[PDB]
Amino acid sequence: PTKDSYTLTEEL
Amino acid sequence: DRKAVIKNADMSEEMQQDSVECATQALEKYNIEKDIAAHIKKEFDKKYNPTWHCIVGRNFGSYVTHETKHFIYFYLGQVAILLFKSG
Ligand SMILES: [Cl-]
Repeated sequence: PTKDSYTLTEEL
Repeated sequence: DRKAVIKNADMSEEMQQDSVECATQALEKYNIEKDIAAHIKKEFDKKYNPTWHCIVGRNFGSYVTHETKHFIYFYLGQVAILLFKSG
């Protein structure tokens, strides 16, 4: 059973 | 002295600490991002069965599909680490 996810790094 | 900050996790609390530990040993051993990522990927394929994927760096966004309970995205110091199982 799967699921979709985002990630983003902190702004630099 | 790298501070662990978990930003988003769909993963049991034990594995989250295990993930942070294995990433800690990877940063202790390697300095290049792909090498850190390979260390975490291979150890998780072994300790938790295939198939894991790992991305290490300071500037990136992602969109991935992952088995439930097998996703973590955390900072170890200034380095960001995305670890997850798909397949
Ligand atoms: Cl994020």
